[PDB]
Amino acid sequence: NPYLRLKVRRDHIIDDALVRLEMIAMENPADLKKQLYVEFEGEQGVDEGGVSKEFFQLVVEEIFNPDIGMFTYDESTKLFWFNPSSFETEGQFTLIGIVLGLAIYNNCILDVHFPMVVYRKLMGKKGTFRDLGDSHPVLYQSLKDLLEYEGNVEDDMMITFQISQTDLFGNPMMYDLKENGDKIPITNENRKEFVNLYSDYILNKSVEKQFKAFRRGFHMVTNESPLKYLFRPEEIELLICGSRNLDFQALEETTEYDGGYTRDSVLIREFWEIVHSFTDEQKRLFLQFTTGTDRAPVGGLGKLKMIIAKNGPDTERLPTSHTCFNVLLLPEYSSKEKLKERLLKAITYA
Amino acid sequence: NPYLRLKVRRDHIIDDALVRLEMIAMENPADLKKQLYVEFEGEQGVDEGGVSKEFFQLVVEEIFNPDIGMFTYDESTKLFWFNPSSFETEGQFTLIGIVLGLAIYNNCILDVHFPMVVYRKLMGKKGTFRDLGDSHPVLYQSLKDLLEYEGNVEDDMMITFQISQTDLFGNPMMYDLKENGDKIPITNENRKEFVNLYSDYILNKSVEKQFKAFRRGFHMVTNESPLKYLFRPEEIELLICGSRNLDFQALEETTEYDGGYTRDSVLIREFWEIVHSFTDEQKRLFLQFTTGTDRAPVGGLGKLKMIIAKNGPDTERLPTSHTCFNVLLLPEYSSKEKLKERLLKAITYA
Amino acid sequence: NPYLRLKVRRDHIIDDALVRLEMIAMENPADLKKQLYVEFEGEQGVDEGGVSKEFFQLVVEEIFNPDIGMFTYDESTKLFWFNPSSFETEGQFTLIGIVLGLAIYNNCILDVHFPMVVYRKLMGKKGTFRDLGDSHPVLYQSLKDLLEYEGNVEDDMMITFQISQTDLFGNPMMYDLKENGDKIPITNENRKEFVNLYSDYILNKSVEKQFKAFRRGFHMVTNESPLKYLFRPEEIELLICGSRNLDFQALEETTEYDGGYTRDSVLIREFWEIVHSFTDEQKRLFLQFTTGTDRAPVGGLGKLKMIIAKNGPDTERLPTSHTCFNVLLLPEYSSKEKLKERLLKAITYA
Repeated sequence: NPYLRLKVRRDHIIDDALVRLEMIAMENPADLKKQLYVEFEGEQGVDEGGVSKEFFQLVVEEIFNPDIGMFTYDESTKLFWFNPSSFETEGQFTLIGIVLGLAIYNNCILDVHFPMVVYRKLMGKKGTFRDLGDSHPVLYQSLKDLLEYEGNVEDDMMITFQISQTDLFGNPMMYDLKENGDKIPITNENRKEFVNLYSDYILNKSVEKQFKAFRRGFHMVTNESPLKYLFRPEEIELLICGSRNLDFQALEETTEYDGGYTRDSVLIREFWEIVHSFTDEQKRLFLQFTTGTDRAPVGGLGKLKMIIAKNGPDTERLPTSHTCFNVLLLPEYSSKEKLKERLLKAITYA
Repeated sequence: NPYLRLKVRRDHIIDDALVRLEMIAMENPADLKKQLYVEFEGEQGVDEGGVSKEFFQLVVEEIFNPDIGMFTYDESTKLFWFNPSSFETEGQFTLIGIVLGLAIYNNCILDVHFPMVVYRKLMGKKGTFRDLGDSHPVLYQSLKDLLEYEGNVEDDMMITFQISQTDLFGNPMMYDLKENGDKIPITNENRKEFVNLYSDYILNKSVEKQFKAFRRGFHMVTNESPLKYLFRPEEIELLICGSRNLDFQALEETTEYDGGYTRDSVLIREFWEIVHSFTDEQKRLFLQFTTGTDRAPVGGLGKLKMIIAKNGPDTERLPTSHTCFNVLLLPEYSSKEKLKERLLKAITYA
Repeated sequence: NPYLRLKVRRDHIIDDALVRLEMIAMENPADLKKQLYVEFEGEQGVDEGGVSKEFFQLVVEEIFNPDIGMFTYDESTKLFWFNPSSFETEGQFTLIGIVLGLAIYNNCILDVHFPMVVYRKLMGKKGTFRDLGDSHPVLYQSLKDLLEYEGNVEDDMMITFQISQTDLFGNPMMYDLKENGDKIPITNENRKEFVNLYSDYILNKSVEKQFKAFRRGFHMVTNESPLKYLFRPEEIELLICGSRNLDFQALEETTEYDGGYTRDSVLIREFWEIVHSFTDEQKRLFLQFTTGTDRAPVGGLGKLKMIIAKNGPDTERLPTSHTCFNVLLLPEYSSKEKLKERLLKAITYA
């Protein structure tokens, strides 16, 4: 009944994960929406959610890593987008999809960055011209200009229903967006149609396969859930990435201590005095630093169950952390001022 | 055919749009589920939501203008209720119905102010006594007083089940809440029945016509994904009016500049410093001055994609704005102190 | 019949509510799906939500009172758990179950503190080992330590599938987690099963009867309407217990007065200057003093519609309040220093 249970070995997380999830989904599709328990082969210690969280961080890291070539980063927008060229990776997309779902069912928030269109497509919708704004700003401006051109296309701008599709070392791939997209020039009359097709390409046709497998994954989990009724894509984004809540009161509550600290410690009582006087940008930095993100789960920061463990006597070492357990490793410094200097330099340098 | 597309001309908005949306119902009524694209006739410009937003603003403005007689404004609650008298308007209601629908699939929040009962009736519920508290303060007090009277009603009040519905000229038309209200005095025992019948008429019967229309319209652009998963009337009010989130950081992000401003600029930085140090009260006056409201869209303020453009050298002119584009025309003043002075006076003067 | 309507006399709330609800349940049970209208006998006075609120406070208070012995309190977590030995109380559990349900539709929050496991069980999900962590902190640690032990369970912890269950005055109750738990020693191979079964019994089998009644009561008010499909139980908790918003601006708007105090009054304006400064730790206390909790309903503090009534001329008493209506009886002090000094002592003394 309850209990999902995934046993995967680091080194093969993705393969192992996938394989198990495909069987479970085959046996009881519902088991995919239950309380997740991850276990790394050969490593003991009950998963209180921290393991499952590391499981998520790890999968997310491999997938968006350029190495595997599944997504492309936009230095500009700071968002990934499927790489149309990803080949023989149906399984990984199926997995990153499953994981996004599992992440929604366990109050776990991933640090993923897709353009609104990825969620919009996950809502069964087609990417359109307006959607081009976030995914491909550059391209969108051109189509915008072309659209808003006052002169006479054709004789001015000589373009057809053919478009380029390069690969790493150039080599465009003159794709026809329409039957004979060679001799059908773009006119102040085609442009409208040209743009909507150029847009349907890029956002949809261009990336099916990769995206088809991606949704299949998200759907093995989100099938039959309040997701079918969500309105805007931001709602799915909130479910996956978290809100921008900022309690800290509540975060202070539910904050446990290990290594001999306890709620009453000059170092702890000082920590909070400091943290609360923090500016929000600083509070969000601390969060990134101690957790995988700067956002909050469903219920707020208090649901993060942070742990401030001692990490040596006074020193100069910067406080470190384990973002999968939300554990702040804090060396018991001699002064509030030192704690403050050392904490700020630690989270701003991250 | 991406987009819904509404080609309408100012100086004939409500009609035209009603005529298109209607016809869009006479054919593949699916389109209503798509992404709205408004186009004012004559005017050339790609709708990136700014034209659409204006469509909404202008519409909402007329529909609630006393002139068109569809709604009445409660000077005190600053809310609007349906007008039992507006007949021959059973299409203009079906219109805001659509507009409210559309506004939910667009993260464009409206400037609609309905007493909770409207949303309650939309979720499919009957209006009751308690609802009068906001929709009819004064009426509610009278009925609350009737029920709470400690003396002997009948031996103290000359009222029966025949209540009046009065003109705009002082002419009353008797209306019987029950079989033969003329006789049949209200007693300490009927008063409840009386209050319940007087409330049912006024919140349900008296405006069945205009509401049903409003319901249909809302129903035309959202069907199937009802307010299922929305348990409180308040949840629907947010979808249409935004939350009271006030992120600002994030609003600072996503903010673009124009006319030579850029993220770096003494003025632009003095602005943020100022805006950030703004009391929440002020912060709300500014969203209202720059956007059509003090509320926030799904996803926080950052989704406003606000724009701040330079508007000539240090003047005395107070800044200005095009709410439908979230653009803040800011004169390149000669000082951070002058910016704050002119800005505040401008946001408080609107 | 607009409302549910529970006419009950104090001194007999649990009993009267139960009888009336048992009648409403028999006759058109529909009433169970209408907004609650409470009437304390012999106390004429429209229930504007105030009465309902008091009714909840009294019911929750009585039901979670150590006297009736239905729930047990954990002083570490400050949470309540079902008492497995709460024998002839099947009707009370239903009542408190019916309350939580109404809470879901009332923008009035119940200050009920349950381990997240309760709300998962309400969604028809069985509790799990991880779930204990909150309901049974110490038992959990044991089982965890049991599972993490690197030694040799048997010749180290000598234990079996027979656990010990006590009653008010010691005297365990050797419950067999398995067939003849007597002679099946827990080993490094059993413990997983031992721990599952132990976690199962406790959260599920152990409270079966009492929780079944509880769930039923909840179910009576929340039929079909998903709540069963929500992604996270915390979503059910929020609806019932409120979030942690702290608008105050907004709480200042919507705030009404009585007994002379008009929106404008040096004493009134002096009030907002004090509160608006304050610390959001004091602001949490103040909120706890005037209303039940420091949490806000759907929408924010503004929804609380707090009332500031003048409680006689300048005295030396501490301002007082009726939490059921979020009413702060404020004596018209001789300055804000009095005001500010009196209030601060009140909220930190009540």
